[PDB]
Amino acid sequence: DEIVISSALRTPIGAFSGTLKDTPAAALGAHVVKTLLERTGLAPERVDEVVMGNVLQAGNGMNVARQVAVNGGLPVAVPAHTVNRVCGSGAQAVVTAYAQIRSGLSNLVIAGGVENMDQAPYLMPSLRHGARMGHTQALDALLRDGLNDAFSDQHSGWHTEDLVAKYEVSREAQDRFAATSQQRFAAAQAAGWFEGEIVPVTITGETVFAKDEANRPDTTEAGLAKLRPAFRKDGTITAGNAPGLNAGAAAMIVSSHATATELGLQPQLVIRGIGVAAVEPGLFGFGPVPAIKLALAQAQWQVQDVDRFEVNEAFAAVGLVVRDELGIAPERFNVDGGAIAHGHPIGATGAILLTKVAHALRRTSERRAVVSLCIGGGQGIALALERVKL
Amino acid sequence: DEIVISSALRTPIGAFSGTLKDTPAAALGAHVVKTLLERTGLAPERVDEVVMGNVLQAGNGMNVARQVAVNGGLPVAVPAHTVNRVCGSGAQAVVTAYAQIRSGLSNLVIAGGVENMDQAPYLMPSLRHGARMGHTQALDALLRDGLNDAFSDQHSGWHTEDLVAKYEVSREAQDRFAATSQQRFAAAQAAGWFEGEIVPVTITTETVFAKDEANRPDTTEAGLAKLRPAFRKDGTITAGNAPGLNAGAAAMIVSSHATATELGLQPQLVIRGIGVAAVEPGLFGFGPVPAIKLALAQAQWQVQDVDRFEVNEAFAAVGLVVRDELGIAPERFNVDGGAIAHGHPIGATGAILLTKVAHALRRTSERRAVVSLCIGGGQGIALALERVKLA
Amino acid sequence: KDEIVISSALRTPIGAFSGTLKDTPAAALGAHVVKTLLERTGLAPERVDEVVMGNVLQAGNGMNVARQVAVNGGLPVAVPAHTVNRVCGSGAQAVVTAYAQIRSGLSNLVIAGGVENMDQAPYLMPSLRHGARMGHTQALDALLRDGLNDAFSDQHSGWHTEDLVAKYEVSREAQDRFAATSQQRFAAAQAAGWFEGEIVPVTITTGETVFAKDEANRPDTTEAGLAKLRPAFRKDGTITAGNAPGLNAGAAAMIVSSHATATELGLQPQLVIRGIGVAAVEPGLFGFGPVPAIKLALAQAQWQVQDVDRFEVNEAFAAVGLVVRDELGIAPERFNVDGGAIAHGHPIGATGAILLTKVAHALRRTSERRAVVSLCIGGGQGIALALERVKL
Amino acid sequence: DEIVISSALRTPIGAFSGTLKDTPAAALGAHVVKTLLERTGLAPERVDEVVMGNVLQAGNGMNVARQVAVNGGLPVAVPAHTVNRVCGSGAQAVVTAYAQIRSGLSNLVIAGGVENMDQAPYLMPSLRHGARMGHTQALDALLRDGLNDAFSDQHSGWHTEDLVAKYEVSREAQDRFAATSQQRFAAAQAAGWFEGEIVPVTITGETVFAKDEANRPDTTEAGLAKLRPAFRKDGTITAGNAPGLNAGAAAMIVSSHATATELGLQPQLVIRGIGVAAVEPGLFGFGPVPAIKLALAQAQWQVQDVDRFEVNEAFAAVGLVVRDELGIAPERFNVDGGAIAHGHPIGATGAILLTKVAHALRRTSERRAVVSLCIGGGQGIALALERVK
Ligand SMILES: C=CC#CC#C/C=C/C[C@@H](O)[C@@H](O)CCCCC(=O)O
Ligand SMILES: C=CC#CC#C/C=C/C[C@@H](O)[C@@H](O)CCCCC(=O)O
Ligand SMILES: C=CC#CC#C/C=C/C[C@@H](O)[C@@H](O)CCCCC(=O)O
Ligand SMILES: C=CC#CC#C/C=C/C[C@@H](O)[C@@H](O)CCCCC(=O)O
Repeated sequence: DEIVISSALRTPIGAFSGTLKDTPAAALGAHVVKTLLERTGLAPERVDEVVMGNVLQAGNGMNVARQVAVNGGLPVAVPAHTVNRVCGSGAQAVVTAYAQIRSGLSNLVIAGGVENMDQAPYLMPSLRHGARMGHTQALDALLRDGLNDAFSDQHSGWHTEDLVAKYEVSREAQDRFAATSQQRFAAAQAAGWFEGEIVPVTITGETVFAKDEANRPDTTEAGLAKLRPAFRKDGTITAGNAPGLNAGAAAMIVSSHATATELGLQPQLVIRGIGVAAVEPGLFGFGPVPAIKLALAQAQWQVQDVDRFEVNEAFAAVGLVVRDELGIAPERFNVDGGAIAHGHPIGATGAILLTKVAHALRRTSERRAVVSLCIGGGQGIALALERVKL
Repeated sequence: DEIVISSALRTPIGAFSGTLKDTPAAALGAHVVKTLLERTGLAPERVDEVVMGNVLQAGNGMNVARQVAVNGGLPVAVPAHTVNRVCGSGAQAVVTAYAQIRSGLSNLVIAGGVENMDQAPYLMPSLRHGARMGHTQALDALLRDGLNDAFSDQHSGWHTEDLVAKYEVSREAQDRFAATSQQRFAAAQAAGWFEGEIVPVTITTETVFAKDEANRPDTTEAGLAKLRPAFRKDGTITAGNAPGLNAGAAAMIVSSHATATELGLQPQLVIRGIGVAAVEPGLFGFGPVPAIKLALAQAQWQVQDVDRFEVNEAFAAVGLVVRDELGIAPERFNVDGGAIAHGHPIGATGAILLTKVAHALRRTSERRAVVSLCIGGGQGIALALERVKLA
Repeated sequence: KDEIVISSALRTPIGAFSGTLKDTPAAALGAHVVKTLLERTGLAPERVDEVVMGNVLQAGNGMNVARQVAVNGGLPVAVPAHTVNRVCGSGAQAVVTAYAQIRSGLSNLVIAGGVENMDQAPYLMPSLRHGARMGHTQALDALLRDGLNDAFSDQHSGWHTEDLVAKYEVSREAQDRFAATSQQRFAAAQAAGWFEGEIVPVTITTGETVFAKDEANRPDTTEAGLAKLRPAFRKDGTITAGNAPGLNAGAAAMIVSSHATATELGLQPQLVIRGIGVAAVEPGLFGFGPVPAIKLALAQAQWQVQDVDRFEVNEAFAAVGLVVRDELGIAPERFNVDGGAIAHGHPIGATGAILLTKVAHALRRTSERRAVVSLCIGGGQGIALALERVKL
Repeated sequence: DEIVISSALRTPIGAFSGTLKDTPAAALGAHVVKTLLERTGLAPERVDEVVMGNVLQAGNGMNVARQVAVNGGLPVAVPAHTVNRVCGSGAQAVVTAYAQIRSGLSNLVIAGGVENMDQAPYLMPSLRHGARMGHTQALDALLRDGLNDAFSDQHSGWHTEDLVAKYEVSREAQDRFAATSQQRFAAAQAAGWFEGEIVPVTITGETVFAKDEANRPDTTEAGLAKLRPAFRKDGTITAGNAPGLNAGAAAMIVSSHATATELGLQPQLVIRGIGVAAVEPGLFGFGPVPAIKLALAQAQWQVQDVDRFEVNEAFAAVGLVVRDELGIAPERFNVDGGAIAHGHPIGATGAILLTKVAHALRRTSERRAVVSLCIGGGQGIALALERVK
């Protein structure tokens, strides 16, 4: 009755206005699901549900998860639903799957997340019943539904300056963390460490998109020191110590260990612990701390027991606060780099981080990992994960 | 370890361009949650999660469920997430809660759904990177993300004409079903049968909105026969045998029976069975049939054992196909009327139907009910529900 | 006999903002006036050399509003047409344009007027062609961007008029008195039937409604009620929704020709154009524009202010009426005698043609001999015509 | 009492999404007016009026002509108004000036036209009072207010296929006319023949925009034969035998000959005749024919007396129909190329064609020219023009 992750796969991550700008989030997910089914040879009839994270659902059409399922080639008999816990959404899909299997509602779920920030439409709140007289606003949905706090209407980056102030996170420390994320990601990418987990996407000439494109390998802390604050005049957060506005998808099979063995799957990770926590919306970057403590308590693990922490780099400041609050060794925190380098396709990111850890533990023979994401609105999600031997 | 529903409550349902047109879906949910907490006296710290259904999330701001939780007065320590299984979303929130409790992730969840179709914005897909030259479309989000099939871009009502054709559902039968829904709802409303489940909403313009406003009590099958088809030239589906574009919210506590007793709650329903099924998108109206069979199989019930079926009236045609395919007695199908009368606020409707059944079984002493909804894209959700006696 | 005359001046009633004409394009209002003008005059359509129409909010009205007015008005496709824009002066400019075409030998007979429908002005999306890229973007109300906001400052005409108020020491109390008097004079004139002769009713299909009476006026207006209103354009201002006109819709048109041409074709001339003035001033003091324009028109006519029976000066704001009246020393009883735009409305591009129409009919009724029509113009201009009644 | 054109000047013409895409039409006009005043040394107080053509007025702000005048450095005492006779607008501004001078309203007018088709906004007709339910359209103003017929809502190019059908204008003839326009324009441009009339524009790095950019010198009849019809499935009109969606401005001084001499101006052209005509909207391409006949009748000229015709290339098909109906020698029709090559910035084009002819007659010592434009909605405008020594 161990719940395991099998066949975790992801697209490469697109840059803002980059290679995936014309490819809907649901099409990215459908491509990963189609590929997962063809590579595993899993009988499509054994899929009980598709669960997908997606934050910017505006204009994506009815129920993104059902589009991912049907356009991914699954039989129309497979149900599907879409979950939204903001940046946690792609990890939430896997927690949702775990709950459905443990509760007896499902035996096997395809879970993941999708996002395409270019494909987020503009919103016209006054178009239905009229603006009447005077200028009116068209809202960028990626700000209104994705990155701005629902209570303040301030950017997540504006709020994170209060986390920076509270934990005395220097500009210099943020830029060092960001430069290190770029350097670690570039070295891992050059070593071929992401080839196994990436499903190339054909863009119609045809272009094969096979490599993460959002990263800047030549980044130095000295170069980052030159950038202007992006969110407050006297701020520390810049375009260089924050991730971009990215596109991508990831998906994986969630089942009991027995079900995976029965159907000839090769489990990658066992879910040993799950944590979901919430904090003040204004201090959302702290969310992973209580979430990780809950996941570690379920797994009966100490911080010192964990080979690697994979914590989303929503901002360098959030990575530093979570790492230092929990006393995690810098060499065991975002070992192969994070979202500052590869990008943060909101609803997909949690599924991407699970995918990275599945493949990294197999490569390194590391035994124990934690995946965690901070969540706009003041939440955190964490999974404690153990490598399954072949 | 029985999973029970306590303190199910709902707003009245707003008409399109009606009383709730300026009240965001998240504010409707927050109002229900705030009221549920004050009436139950439930310690807010005992709420482990808020799960809310919402289909038209466009322009509602970051994570509707978290807005419902925080604006409902729950501590910032209570996590929240939003689910979307289209018309099933408000029932899905309760299934999600059940799964979290049975799997040990949660002990007590506030679950429900919210929708406001007036508040759905228009979408401009070409505004980010430009239309360049030539006219461009601004899409109505309630069609693009709610009512149009994602595969065909045809209205759910257009697709339902193929269900009508396949099951030979006459225009006359659809209009009789619709007139009966209006008549049953009007009589139940006049008897005061919805007063207990409704939390009035104060609209500052202040006026108190306390009564469902979308229904048409004077409806007759003869009157409905005069209406033009809404979705196809040779169609049977009209504005009169389909629900409106409505607004509302509903929420309830989901917990083990033991947890409910421990915290001084009065359980209304025990969840005896859950069914989630999927079919051809083009025949989505059939979805409740396999879903109901799954829920009844988990409950070890036969159709004839059930006191009332509460099946969403997405169209009169869908109600008739589901009722007649399962051989349900017409007097036990949507007993107090359905969405044709009271409205279909998409993401809230499943939570509203659970709320109606919770209060109807208490009033009637009926023991066994099924709530089911068809789902755009070809799905169905069903819960088999048993009345819990007063302690 | 080579004197230039106005014949058969006619107008629609003026619609309120979000009122009876909200679904009727400006070009359709003009077409309706032209159709009626042709049937009442019996003018052979082939004798029309050109149609000139004022229109300020051209956005979304389709190619060349004047040509739509002409063709939809039932004129042969052989009749040329063009649209002029001198903002609030546009409807009077069309008549000056006609005068210049006739005096220069380009035309013998012109149908001139103006059209506007402020409800029908669309919103503009400047960022939709090439994209907003990231972050919120503005949809502009065209009636502000192209009609009422100054092109240099982007401030409302009403914001700028507060500087005219300061310079000419125009009290809030004086503005509210002027506004109350405009409402009272217009309501009395309307009730007496004094606008029935000049108005062409419009049938609106909804059932059908016959729109036959100006609807934008507020006869119950009091100085006490006006004193309670908040300043509309500056927090410590004097200009309010009550001492300014609305956002209105309407059309007017008339025949311009030599007196000899009018007689030849069996038309009944109403007015002789005795003088024309077009002037410009500081954009921020545009309300003063009529003063130099009126002086130019009076100089051409060889008239003194005291020779003029009535001044018809557009009430863009009560403040503008007061400045023009008091600067020229005009008797209050001879200034906007039958009320003005504060009461009946200001359908921008039509207003100048409406004021010429009002004066044509008022001089006939009263046997007054001499009038001046003048309008202030956003961007700092003024237009004026000195007009003499033609005897029958 | 001869009415003359002096100091005709223009910007280079921008391509669609090209160098002028961020520069408002009124700013292009202001730049030409500022340069005209510096070069002539004309006392700004001697300008009685500014008249500007502009067709896509949507979003340009209150009264484009007044913005051109004030931003061009004219005193606030100079009145200004904007005219719209669609593609004829830039020539109409000069006719308007002529009428104001002959009627005694004005002694000296700055007249011209401005257009920037990139800068034309999208329109939302349903945003004021609401779309209520169901998808709604955002209209491209350049189609709604500029290029689509107001009666049919069909593109001018769609209507011109009926002119093509009526006059049996072959695809091959249209592509030959278009290739010849490109070849003639490229050769004239390379010879420096447009340098005198062009006022360069600096766009902020900086771009110094000094040369027309919309033309395609490598155009061949063989290449044009490969293009798909743009307006009808079995049509003849393509992106290659029609002009683009362009930006530019032109302006000139209009006055009596005596006034020009008095103020030390150098007259370029005398207006000898003016024609304004109208036809069935769908066959608007024919409009120049009756308009040219009116202008020639006022000038007491025959077609054979005219050294060059400058007729707007709204479509190759329109140029061919006008040329062949009037029996004009192909070597005397759009001699230095036309809008297919250099572009058609709607409201400016008529003023641009007057500017081209002013400078071409000075260079060639040709005596007599006609400028004419077809006009959407079924109109035509023509001026008969004589070189001043
Ligand atoms: C749900 C928790 C969260 C979050 C987040 C985040 C951070 C996004 C970074 C962005 O705001 C900007 O830095 C992107 C700058 C865009 C630069 C560009 O134009 O591509
Ligand atoms: C997710 C499954 C589903 C569904 C559904 C549905 C039915 C919606 C009915 C409405 O589309 C129609 O009644 C149109 C409403 C007309 C009201 C109006 O025009 O104001
Ligand atoms: C060309 C020169 C000029 C001018 C002018 C003007 C009009 C000012 C009044 C308007 O701006 C506003 O008061 C209209 C108020 C609208 C309120 C409403 O109808 O809801
Ligand atoms: C007022 C009379 C007229 C006219 C006209 C015209 C012709 C317009 C040509 C354009 O429609 C064509 O260039 C098609 C536009 C191609 C757009 C592009 O460059 O992508």
